[PDB]
Amino acid sequence: WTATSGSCKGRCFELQEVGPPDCRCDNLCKSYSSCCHDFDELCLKTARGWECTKDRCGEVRNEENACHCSEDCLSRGDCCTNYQVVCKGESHWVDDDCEEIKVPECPAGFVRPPLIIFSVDGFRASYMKKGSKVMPNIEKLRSCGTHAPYMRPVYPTKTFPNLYTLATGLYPESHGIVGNSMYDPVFDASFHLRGREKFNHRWWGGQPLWITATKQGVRAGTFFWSVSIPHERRILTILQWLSLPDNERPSVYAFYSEQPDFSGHKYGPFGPEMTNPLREIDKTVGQLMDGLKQLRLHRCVNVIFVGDHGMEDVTCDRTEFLSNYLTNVDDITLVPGTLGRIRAKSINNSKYDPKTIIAALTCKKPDQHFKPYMKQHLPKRLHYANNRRIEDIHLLVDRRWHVARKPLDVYKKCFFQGDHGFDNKVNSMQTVFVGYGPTFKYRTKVPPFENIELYNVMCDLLGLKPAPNNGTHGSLNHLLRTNTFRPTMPDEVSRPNYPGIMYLQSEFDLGCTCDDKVENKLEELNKRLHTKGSTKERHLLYGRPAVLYRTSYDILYHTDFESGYSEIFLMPLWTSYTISKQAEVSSIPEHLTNCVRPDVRVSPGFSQNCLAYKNDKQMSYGFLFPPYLSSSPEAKYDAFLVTNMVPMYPAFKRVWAYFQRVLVKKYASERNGVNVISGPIFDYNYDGLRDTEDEIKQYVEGSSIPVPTHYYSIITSCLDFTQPADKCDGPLSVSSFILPHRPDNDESCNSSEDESKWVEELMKMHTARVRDIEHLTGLDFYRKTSRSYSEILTLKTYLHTYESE
Ligand SMILES: *[C@@H]1O[C@H](CO)[C@@H](O[C@@H]2O[C@H](CO)[C@@H](O[C@@H]3O[C@H](CO[C@H]4O[C@H](CO)[C@@H](O)[C@H](O[C@H]5O[C@H](CO)[C@@H](O)[C@H](O)[C@@H]5O[C@H]5O[C@H](CO)[C@@H](O)[C@H](O)[C@@H]5O)[C@@H]4O)[C@@H](O)[C@H](O[C@H]4O[C@H](CO)[C@@H](O)[C@H](O)[C@@H]4O[C@H]4O[C@H](CO)[C@@H](O)[C@H](O)[C@@H]4O)[C@@H]3O)[C@H](O)[C@H]2NC(C)=O)[C@H](O)[C@H]1NC(C)=O
Ligand SMILES: O=C(N[C@@H]1COC2(C1)CN(C(=O)OCc1cc(Cl)cc(Cl)c1)C2)c1ccc2nn[nH]c2c1
Ligand SMILES: [Ca+2]
Ligand SMILES: [Ca+2]
Ligand code: NA
Ligand code: NA
Ligand SMILES: [Zn+2]
Repeated sequence: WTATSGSCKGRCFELQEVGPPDCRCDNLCKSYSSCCHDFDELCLKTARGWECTKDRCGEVRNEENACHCSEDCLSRGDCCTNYQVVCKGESHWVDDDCEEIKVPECPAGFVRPPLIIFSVDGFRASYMKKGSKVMPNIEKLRSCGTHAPYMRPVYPTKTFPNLYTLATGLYPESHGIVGNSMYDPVFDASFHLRGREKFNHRWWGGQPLWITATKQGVRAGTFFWSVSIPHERRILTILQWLSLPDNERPSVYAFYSEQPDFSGHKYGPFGPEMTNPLREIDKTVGQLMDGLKQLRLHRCVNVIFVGDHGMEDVTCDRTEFLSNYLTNVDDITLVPGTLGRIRAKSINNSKYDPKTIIAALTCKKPDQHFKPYMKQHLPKRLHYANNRRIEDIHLLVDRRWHVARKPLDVYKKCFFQGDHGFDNKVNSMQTVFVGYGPTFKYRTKVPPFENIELYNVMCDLLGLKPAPNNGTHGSLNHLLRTNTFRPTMPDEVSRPNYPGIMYLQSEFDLGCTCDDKVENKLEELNKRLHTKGSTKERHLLYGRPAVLYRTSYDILYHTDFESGYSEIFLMPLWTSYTISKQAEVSSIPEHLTNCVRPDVRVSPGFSQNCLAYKNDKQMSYGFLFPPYLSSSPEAKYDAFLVTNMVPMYPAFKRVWAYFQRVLVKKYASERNGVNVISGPIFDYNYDGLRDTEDEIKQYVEGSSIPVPTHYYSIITSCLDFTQPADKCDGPLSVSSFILPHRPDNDESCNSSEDESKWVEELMKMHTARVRDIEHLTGLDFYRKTSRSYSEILTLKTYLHTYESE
């Protein structure tokens, strides 16, 4: 119940929301069906439209008009945005030369440059170039301020997951808005775009920017706008708020446009009908900037122009139907479209079985346009598993396609020609970022970055401490002229042991064998040198990784590689080695095929054993430093140390052996040498964070050797590839991956073919940031370089995407 009989007189677009049942006059009252009886009359005036004309200049003020052109309007803060242009001979902002904003030029009483976020739904990154001729205001923001060629959204590339990630710095699995539609089994409640459940605060986790600001004494404009409030009135409302007295005036504002998404769904991303929505968005930017110029705020405010996601061509005919795969299609509930999520239709059905649904959906049709995953097996870069609102079965849908349960869902719900939601590395899904103002840099292009990083920067622009989030604070310092955040590197928590030779061969009873008992002061001194770290500068290029939790581990040196060996997990946490352009690949010699060698530096009690592998009929082993890339026949023996062994399913060994035997040398040839750090990851609770010992669900049978859920590698070289990776004077270049350690290759439909036809495709799908590996391992990389720490933070957030230009 709302008592709509109160009045909006002097309350139009009030910032503080009044509680039930008193009627509202805020920018969201329409959405709650709660506005006072006279809200339209008083607050949504439209008389005489939105632009001053010559005959209106100096008019007698008529309070009925949508905006004003009377002499008093600047002091009232309610002129039409073109008032000074029409009536006072001023230029449009877009027609002025751009001139660097070296310091804020703000009116007296301004404590800080305000921030205005101008968000555009469905604005695909390539519109910035492809539509530039019809968007002169946006093109001036872009060219004169700071811009990226694109900004990467979060998955799924849907509206509310992205907007709320922009507002919070959090992945959707952490803020809880994991789709535009959701079921929460704990609440037993459903979130939909239509209706009231979506306003309940229990959906919305983390701390959005307007709450962060308010708690720290910085006032905020309200971020959401009811759909019926026209854009011209939104801009005029912002400009009016900006004319409030100092103590009442907000410092952060948001404008939202439902375009170009609205038309992109109807006409496709490049439909000829798309030009007009781009022109109309540009005209709105023009109104805001002209309005700021009138207020003498155009060299005071920071403006961010940012989208939520892009738009792909998708039509009704490119739909896969689960009814062509599943016998039991009526026993499942599907959340459909550009991603699929499956759960049981009834929790009382004991015939429901996820394993049989997955198998029925796996590589069943030659050109199949979606792939099923248990959520924990999704690429870790999507960070899309750790929330009870994310169903266990996920379908990753190919770009340009939909999935649906039955054909009748698609015609009894072609209309649409565009959609979004796909994998956030897909080029069509990328969106836009421009920052313009005194705090942003002038005429500066920055590399693409992820939208999870923006919250921290918005906090920096407002002098706020960000709530805990998934950005890496400092990684976007290069966007900013001032207000940079200068983090310190985390402190190392565990220091390593450096063991020398402490055990005789006969103390070991590991069930291992090696044909190495075939045997010089010219060469004995040299091998002792290698075991003390004489080659370490070659193989450990950026310092040893820091271990940021409490544990017991040893540094182990060798001719060709260095490692951090965990006494708790019985294997390395990391193994580091450099492969030059000139390196040669060799075979594992016949006499050494099954060779494993006790490491006389590490106790039998803290070693793996070969008997456990012999007895575990499902599990084999591989090596982290590859024997194929040994520097000499004699150095090759080090590669067979029991301290370089890790557990690997035979199916996974196909992937790993091809990476090590073929791809590392290919990368060194292409990049002029590479430094590789490889290791295990344990994330059995799929939270994206390093497991403790007591979270491990699987061991090599009969033993205490834990089985990794994934194996990672970080592959670094010189950005200037004219310099070899081990003699690089300047910035670095990195690519990394986190491969799932699975007992089959069912994810790769072509895995019966030679590894040359499918392995690298798998690796690309599981591309990762170094920061993703940091979270998963509790390690901190690149501690000793010649680079600034913020530059290193940017490097650690880099994702190599393998998408075309
Ligand atoms: C991305 O960045 C974010 C933000 O930094 C990272 O997420 C943080 O990660 C922490 C570890 O997973 C987590 O810390 C836990 O906090 C618990 C208290 O949580 C509440 O309070 C906070 C602070 O206000 C609040 O933000 C929380 O909000 C979450 O939960 C509500 C639902 O109630 C959601 O609306 C909201 O969206 C958010 O959900 C997300 O996080 C939760 C986990 O909290 C997930 O379950 C969701 O699926 C979703 O992802 C909460 O309201 C605290 O209770 C925990 O402490 C337990 O564990 C420690 C182990 O050290 C132990 O000392 C304690 O005793 C305790 O154990 C006891 O409980 C266990 C489970 O019940 C039980 O097994 C034991 O036997 C014990 O009884 C823990 O400290 C922190 O909350 C989140 N924050 C957010 C916002 O998500 C995220 O990790 C980053 N991601 C990556 C990949 O880097
Ligand atoms: O636009 C859609 N839905 C409605 C219309 O407007 C909304 C919900 C109100 N809100 C708002 O004013 O946003 C301000 C803001 C800025 C930041 Cl930077 C951060 C935040 Cl959190 C909010 C967005 C929609 C729905 C379904 C779809 N399916 N496909 N495409 C779809 C689009
Ligand atoms: Ca959207
Ligand atoms: Ca974990
Ligand atoms: Na075995
Ligand atoms: Na396969
Ligand atoms: Zn949309």
